[PDB]
Amino acid sequence: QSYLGRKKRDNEIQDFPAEDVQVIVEGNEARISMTVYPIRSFKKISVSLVYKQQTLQA
Amino acid sequence: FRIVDDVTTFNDKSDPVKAEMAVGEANDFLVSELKVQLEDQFIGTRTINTSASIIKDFI
Repeated sequence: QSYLGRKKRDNEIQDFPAEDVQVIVEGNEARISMTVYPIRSFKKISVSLVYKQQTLQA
Repeated sequence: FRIVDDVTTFNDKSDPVKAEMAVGEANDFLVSELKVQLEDQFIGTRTINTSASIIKDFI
């Protein structure tokens, strides 16, 4: 969690859920499972511009 | 000598605008002048948010 927190601090990753980080230890082996939302660079921006009427008074 | 009345040929006295020259004269100039002034002022201008307030102040 501390290691992933530093990555989020430096914006190397988007975010991670701390709850899903599960660690299982059995003998020599130590199974680790984690979830990470990777950082991505924008390459497409879609804009949906909608025109509408407005009524004025006074 | 004096003029008894300025009544028009239209005998329907219920409508003083048509029957009376003076009343109809004021209506014509009031309507005509308002028609010309509004066109020169507001037509062709942007429909800004304060357009309604400006038109009300002009009236």
